[PDB]
Amino acid sequence: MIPGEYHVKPGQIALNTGRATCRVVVENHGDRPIQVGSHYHFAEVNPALKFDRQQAAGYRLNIPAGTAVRFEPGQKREVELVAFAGHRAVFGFRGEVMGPL
Amino acid sequence: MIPGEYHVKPGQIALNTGRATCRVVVENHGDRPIQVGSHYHFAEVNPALKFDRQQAAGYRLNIPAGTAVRFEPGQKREVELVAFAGHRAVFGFRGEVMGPL
Amino acid sequence: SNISRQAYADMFGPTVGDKVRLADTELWIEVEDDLTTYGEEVKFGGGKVIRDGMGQGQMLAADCVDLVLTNALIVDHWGIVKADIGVKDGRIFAIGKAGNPDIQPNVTIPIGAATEVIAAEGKIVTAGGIDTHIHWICPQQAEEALVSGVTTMVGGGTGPAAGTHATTCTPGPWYISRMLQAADSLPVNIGLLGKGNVSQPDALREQVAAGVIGLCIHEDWGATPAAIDCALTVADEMDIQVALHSDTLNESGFVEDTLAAIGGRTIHTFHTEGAGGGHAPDIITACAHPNILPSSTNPTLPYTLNTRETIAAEDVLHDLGAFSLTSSDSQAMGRVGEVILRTWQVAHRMKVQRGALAEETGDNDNFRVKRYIAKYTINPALTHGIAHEVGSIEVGKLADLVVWSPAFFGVKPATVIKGGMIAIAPMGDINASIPTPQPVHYRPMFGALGSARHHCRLTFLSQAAAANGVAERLNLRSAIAVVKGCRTVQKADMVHNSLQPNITVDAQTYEVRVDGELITSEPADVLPMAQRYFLF
Amino acid sequence: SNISRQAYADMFGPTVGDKVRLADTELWIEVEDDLTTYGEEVKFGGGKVIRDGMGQGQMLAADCVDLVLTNALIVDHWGIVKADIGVKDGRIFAIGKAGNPDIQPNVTIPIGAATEVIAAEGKIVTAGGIDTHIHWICPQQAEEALVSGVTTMVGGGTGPAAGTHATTCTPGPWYISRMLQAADSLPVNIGLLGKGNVSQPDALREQVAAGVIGLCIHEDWGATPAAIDCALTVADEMDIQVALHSDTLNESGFVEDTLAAIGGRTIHTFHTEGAGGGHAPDIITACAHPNILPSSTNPTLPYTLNTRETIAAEDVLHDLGAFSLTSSDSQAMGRVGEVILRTWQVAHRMKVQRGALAEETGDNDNFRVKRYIAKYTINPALTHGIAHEVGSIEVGKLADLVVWSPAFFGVKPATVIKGGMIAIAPMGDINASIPTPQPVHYRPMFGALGSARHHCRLTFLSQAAAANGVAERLNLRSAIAVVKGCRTVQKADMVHNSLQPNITVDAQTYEVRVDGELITSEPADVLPMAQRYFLF
Amino acid sequence: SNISRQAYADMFGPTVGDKVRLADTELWIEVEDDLTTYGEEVKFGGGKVIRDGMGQGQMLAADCVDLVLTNALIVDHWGIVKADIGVKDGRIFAIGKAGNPDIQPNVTIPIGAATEVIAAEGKIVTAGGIDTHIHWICPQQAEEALVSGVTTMVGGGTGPAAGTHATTCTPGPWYISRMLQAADSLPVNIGLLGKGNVSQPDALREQVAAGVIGLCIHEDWGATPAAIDCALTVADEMDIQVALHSDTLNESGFVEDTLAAIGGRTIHTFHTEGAGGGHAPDIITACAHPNILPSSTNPTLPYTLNTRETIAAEDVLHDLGAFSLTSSDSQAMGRVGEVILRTWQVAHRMKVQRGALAEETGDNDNFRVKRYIAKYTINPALTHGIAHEVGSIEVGKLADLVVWSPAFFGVKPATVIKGGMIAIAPMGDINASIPTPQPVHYRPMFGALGSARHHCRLTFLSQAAAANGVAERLNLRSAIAVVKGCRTVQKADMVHNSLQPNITVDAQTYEVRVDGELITSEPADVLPMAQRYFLF
Amino acid sequence: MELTPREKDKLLLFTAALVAERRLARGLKLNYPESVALISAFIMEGARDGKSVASLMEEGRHVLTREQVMEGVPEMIPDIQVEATFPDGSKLVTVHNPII
Amino acid sequence: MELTPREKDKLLLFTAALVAERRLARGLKLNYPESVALISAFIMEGARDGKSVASLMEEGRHVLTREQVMEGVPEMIPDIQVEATFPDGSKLVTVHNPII
Repeated sequence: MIPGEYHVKPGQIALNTGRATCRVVVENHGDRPIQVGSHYHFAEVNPALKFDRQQAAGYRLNIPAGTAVRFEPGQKREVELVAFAGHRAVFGFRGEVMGPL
Repeated sequence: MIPGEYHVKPGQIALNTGRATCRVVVENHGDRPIQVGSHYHFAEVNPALKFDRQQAAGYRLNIPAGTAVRFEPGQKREVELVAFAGHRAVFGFRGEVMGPL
Repeated sequence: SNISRQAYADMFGPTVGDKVRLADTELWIEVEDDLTTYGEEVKFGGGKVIRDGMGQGQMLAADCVDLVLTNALIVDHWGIVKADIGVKDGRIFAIGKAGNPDIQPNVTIPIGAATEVIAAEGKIVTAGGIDTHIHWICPQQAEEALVSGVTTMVGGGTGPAAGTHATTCTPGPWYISRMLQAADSLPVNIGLLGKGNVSQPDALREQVAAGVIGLCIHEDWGATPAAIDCALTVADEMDIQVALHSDTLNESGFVEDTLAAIGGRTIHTFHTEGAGGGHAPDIITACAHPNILPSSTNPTLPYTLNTRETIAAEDVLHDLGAFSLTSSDSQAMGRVGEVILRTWQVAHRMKVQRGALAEETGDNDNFRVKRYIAKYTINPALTHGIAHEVGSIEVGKLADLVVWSPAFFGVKPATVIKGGMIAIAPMGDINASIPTPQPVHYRPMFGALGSARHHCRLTFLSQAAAANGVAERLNLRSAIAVVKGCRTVQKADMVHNSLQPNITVDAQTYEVRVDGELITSEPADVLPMAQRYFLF
Repeated sequence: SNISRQAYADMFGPTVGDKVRLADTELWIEVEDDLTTYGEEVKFGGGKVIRDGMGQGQMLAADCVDLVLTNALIVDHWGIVKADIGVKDGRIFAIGKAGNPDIQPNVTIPIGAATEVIAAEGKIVTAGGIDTHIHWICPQQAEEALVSGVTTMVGGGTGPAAGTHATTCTPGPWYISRMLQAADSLPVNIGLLGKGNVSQPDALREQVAAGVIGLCIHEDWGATPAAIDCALTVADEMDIQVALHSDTLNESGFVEDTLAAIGGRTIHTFHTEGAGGGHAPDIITACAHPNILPSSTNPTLPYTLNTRETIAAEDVLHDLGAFSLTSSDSQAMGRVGEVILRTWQVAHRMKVQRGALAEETGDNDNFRVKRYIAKYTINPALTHGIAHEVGSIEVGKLADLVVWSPAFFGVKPATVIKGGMIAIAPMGDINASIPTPQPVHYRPMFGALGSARHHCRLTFLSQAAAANGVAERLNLRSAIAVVKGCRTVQKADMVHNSLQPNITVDAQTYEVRVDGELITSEPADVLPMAQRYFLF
Repeated sequence: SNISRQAYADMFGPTVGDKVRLADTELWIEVEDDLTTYGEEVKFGGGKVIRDGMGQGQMLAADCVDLVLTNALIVDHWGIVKADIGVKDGRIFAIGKAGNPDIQPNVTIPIGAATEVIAAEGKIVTAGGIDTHIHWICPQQAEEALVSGVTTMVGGGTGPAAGTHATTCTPGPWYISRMLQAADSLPVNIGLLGKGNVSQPDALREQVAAGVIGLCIHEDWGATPAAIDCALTVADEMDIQVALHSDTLNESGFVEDTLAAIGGRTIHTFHTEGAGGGHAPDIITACAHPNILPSSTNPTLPYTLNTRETIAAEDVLHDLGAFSLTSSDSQAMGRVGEVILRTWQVAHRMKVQRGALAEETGDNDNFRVKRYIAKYTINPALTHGIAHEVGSIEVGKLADLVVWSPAFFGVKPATVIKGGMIAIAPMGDINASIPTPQPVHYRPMFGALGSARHHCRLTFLSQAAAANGVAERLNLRSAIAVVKGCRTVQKADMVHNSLQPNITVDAQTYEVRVDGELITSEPADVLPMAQRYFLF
Repeated sequence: MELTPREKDKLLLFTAALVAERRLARGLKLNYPESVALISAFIMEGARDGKSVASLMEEGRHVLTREQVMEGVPEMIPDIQVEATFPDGSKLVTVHNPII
Repeated sequence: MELTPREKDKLLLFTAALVAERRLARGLKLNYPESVALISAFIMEGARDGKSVASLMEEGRHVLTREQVMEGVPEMIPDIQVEATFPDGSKLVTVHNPII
């Protein structure tokens, strides 16, 4: 007996199903580490991260909401992105779009 | 080490410098003791104190501010007075002047 | 991508299919529905979802909620579901999927610059309780009740005086006006009951016109057929409720005479079980009538070793839905901070003894949980005509919410929200670098302060008092709500508690029977929500 | 039928002839009169008298009292009688026989649907005390005083500052206005005293116009003949009282010079005994003058082992009625919660040492009790011109009442009523099924809350401040009362304390003599109302 | 006559030349000037100077101060001098020589019948502290802060909610209005910060129009270049301040990108050291910029054994004046009651380790004391545009003063004055004959009560909110002050803390260097103002 | 003494712990609030003694064991935090899984 | 019990002293608040016992010595005052220079 204990049924959850995704190799060319969040507009991340910014347009990390991916200085890795939805209007970040698309 | 301790430089302080003073012999002719404060108009003290009230006009005790002089019944002593300043207007006390001088 | 269910539950709280134990009881709930879109859950914190251009939009204040409770496990009379709760203007705006419509799908609760966040992932959220059996013996009672999760208190009194010690009555215009003014200082919604014991109508009309939302007929002031009939007549014309504590001495007649005086008119019976008052000893038979809205108090809930026949029956009649409300009877045979706590103790004991209810579906206690929670939330609200303002988590209603950690459900709240602002909550060392260091104890928050309090609480008035401008005359500072629909409610309207059983009592042996079958239960030696949580 | 006197006393409290011991003192009171009609006493509870059609009538609110204190044993300057007390509109309506005129005889206090009940059978009821020697050093003093049974506090201060620590003065218009605003937050009646030490009239008039009901002349600000004369001149034209704490140093003259400056004008002398201030050491001679209204403080009451000639004399001068008031001199040589307590300790010690007073009739201490209770109730009220509002249990007066159980008389009150509502009272466990379980301690009630408080308390203003619209300008929320008759009161007006003895003091030996006879008393080693009641 | 310096110091406090140790630290101050006229010092008490016709004049209220603090040792950014302080209308009237012009010379602060007295001889008097990094997690924080000597609190929050736990933001119009109303109940000056994390200008303008005096940009809501630029644009047009807690994850760029987004515009950087937030790990380089007004929090002040490179550097950068403000970051990585206390601990540690500052003159720590006191008084005031109302002891400013006994300087205040009235102070037994008997602990005074409180506190509004009539609409009861000059302040304006050093950080080793020289300090094992003063 | 609100608040903790301490002495299995009070006060006295944060973070885990508290109690307390005045000012002590 | 505010207030002092008492037992040199609490409670119990003001004014000076408190503490306490109910009512006990 454990007060307020959970009895989670076993299995897995598929996230962001039914959405366009794409993989991208990203290399951190900076001297300081960089961490990107799940819903950040990938095409507007820290300029020190070198990758095909054009392909990542309107995409975000395909990871559980609230988590993040870290890139140590000089690190290189392939990440998977998932397309934004809703109105697909980007406002904020580095201010590169500030409108739909 | 003593929290909040003072380090008073040695020496003395001269009080009420540059002001007219006069000494007066005062005898307490009362049965009960009398205590006079530093800024009380001497000429208007307890009538039981016998002295030249005329000379003490517009004068107060030349003692550190806040202190006092006690006169036991039948006591006789010489005190030093210092002249009032500011506008030299006396209001209150026994109500003998109630105006300038 | 993909995430396992366990990792998912630890991150966003449990989802459809997962079961959660309520405190240390044997009751288990199962998430029936989850309104989220997997992978699009809003979460707050460094590098999380609720940030500019991401989970937070660009909309002006008018187009987004003021407060959002993320990933909440709702337990209400209508369902046990997982969802985000939106609060706007101090009222429940929506129950759905919060976020930014610019990048997220299915967003029904928009989050913008003006949105505050309360993280409810892993917590259970419920409506604020409603106690309709309060003796205003002391003002310290409102805090005790608020801390337990009760956000509305209906009752009567003037302080520690003989009349108030014995009955829930605020005698007359002067004291009524005085208590209405004093109410502005209390952090809970309030509605007063006047002295309904009189055989002259005008003497009652004056009280209703002064501000009371009901009339309490108590035997100490004389619960005679003449007084009962008089109070019900006025109730019928002014749309206010009548609360009865019948003649225990059988002085003017037996229970059947009382019921006859009532004449099939709507009425709320106090201590329908008998213990704390009522025609000795068959007042309990009232729960078989359509016009009777019955309640039991907490000092008898549940039948334990130190608390006999009617006491054992009460717990069962509650489990069957024959008794619709649970109240306290504060400081006059009941405990103000234990109404919610005791309701679940009974539910536990009944699960243990009687097993699953005939209405239960699935391997959970979901139905029994909905039937019991309705007893101290929605049903009290319907009985007193305030269900349009409070009573449940439904849109348009005052946001009186209570957040609970599963291990402390029903016992000690994590957050108590009044009309949109946190009013009280556990708080650690004030000088600490975080709010969690010991000693942690309940302390008043901004929702309980001066003008903010007034704006987040309601003083309920009768329609007449409202029309007469009582609020402007007394210069009441809090918001006002009017009661309505007290005469049209009946047993059948009591959510999940509309049973009208063929119940009988033996005048001699005091045994209670339902359809000839004997009703009874065994006294418990050890109960949950007890020694494991309290210091004293 | 017939009932024995013992059974009768246990049921309705003692009646004519019965004696009651006050706490653990040697003082005994005897019921002089009983206003009831035997067999028609009103009593509240299940199956009792106060019920619809029986002890409770059918009259509308306007024709019945709001609150009724049943079977009370009143102890007031005018008598020690048994009666029901009726309270209407926050004021004392009547002292007589409560009930329903439809079936009971001799009913003068009608009880109807709008009547609340406080059971006072077996209890002693008194007026609220009045302390006129308050240093407003901290606001926590009003609660301490309220708990002891003092409902009105007159004095001055601005908080913990040197000026206030030493004197009861609220210096000037700004601080006066500030203290008037702060007063709305306190559960006692309040009236301020300004700084009366000035030889320019306009400087005093401004203060009176700002709101003070008196001027305190204290030696620390300079109690010179010029200042004294100036304050008394303004007092005479504005109808406010002057409180003096004379020149101890004999700096401007001896006591005879002070008395000469006073010029036979009305004045209240603080610490007339000398200990806490006044011309060393014969200020005590003032009690022989017609225009002098003398008081003593509590730290010297009574002359005990750890507290000399004047201290011994004080207790006797009180017993003889030469000293008319007892006050505290709160946190500056006196105890705010011990004014009442110490008054009775002196009365006890004097009974023990001097026996019966020359005015005593019967085998009781009734007269000595009336003389001493007047010291902290009616006399302070007359001295400050507020006797039209408070001070005693008389019709038309503000209902500031204190209920006491005989075992705790003078020490710990059962109920403290302010303007018609209970303000503070002992209260047990808030979550208990009854209000009596431990821990029982004093807690604020509804009469002490926000707007209800304002309506049940009075802020006293000088006639000038009232005319100038000070209340509307400062936006004061509490009720207002104006003072009047401060210049026309004299020693002869002091109820049961008008003795002007030929008293002398020896400048050397400090011995006090009345008519040549030496006045003195012995220090007590053990007093009542002490270690038996207090935890610390 | 003549008096020795020691006797003089014991009587009136120290004079020119005398040194005083601050609590149990190694810091020593020396009286630089004394504004008195030897032999004419005002002193209060029996037979002292402040009495009618003597040290007290005959002038009407309009021509004399309301309160006078006699013989005070002032420690302010402009000097460490001895003088009398005059307070009139709740504002600092003069700093000079108090007394009666009729008999005393050089009187600049006239004392009359309307003058209250606070004896400050032997005490040190300072301005009230200003904390500009408050998370409104609970209302109990204002008392904790008031007791420590902080009289103004700027920050944001809505209570114990996730958003407030993490950031100093009051999200939107509704919560802003709610917090403004709740502020009337608190005994400190208050100004709110809204959520500045948005890329749509109108969403920010609404908040400023609702009442916030600033916008907090915190990384948890997304501190992106787009949001930063948007908040600074609106700040520039509405004359409000922006408080930044930069992107620690380097998600949108490094510190240089943040600085670039700022575009040389005025901004207050939170935790410029890095520990509690900011671009990991070179946010510290910001202190080299002219438009940056930097602050450090207290949990890192000073670098001790249990608290690394940046932490050691912070203490030095403070000693050099590169960091201008010290704040708390209440209950979210900082201690609300320790801002002042920790500022002096750093000063002590720096004296011990680095010796005298290059600016020091004489054998005292006067300059280091002025540089450090400015950090929590005047500089925070200039940074937020409220320096016209509070921040220092200068004429025309709100009289928010703190009185300290030298042994308890920086730790436990003798008196805390708010707008002219004592708000809180140590107070002994309420029932005692004096206010000094134990138990002595901090208790609210008259300046903290109802209407008096409102009159002695200020709610700061943005110019827009003020124009829109927000105060009249919300029915705010306290005095109002408007902010101005937040955009024109720069590093050079920070009193005694305007250093812009050529500072560098090593991305790998995290070492801080100033002009190539390595900056560092050693962790202390034992600090002053710690175990010697606190019970726990 | 000039006790501030925080010192007075810690007095509540000290007293709460006094209750727990006596109950443990009687041999009772402690409940949720008793356990927190007991371990919290332990740490406060450790700081008073001058022990370091690091030492206490370890010692705090050996005050009570799983067999000395009621069932479920160990899991209701994933950590215990308390601040006290050490010789070098106030510090935050966090004890993870104090009961094992 | 009907505890008034003053009785409840003295309970704060009693508890404060309980803390001091235990620390002294451990052999710690007491600080400012601990010293005041300890000597103050001592006097309160003296009055409860019925000792006279005079006796306590003397006994109060022998509770703690200079070697039992922290440096500077003796000078931070020029006197200690406390009131308690003696057999003959409340009295004020003042102990001058309690620590020597």
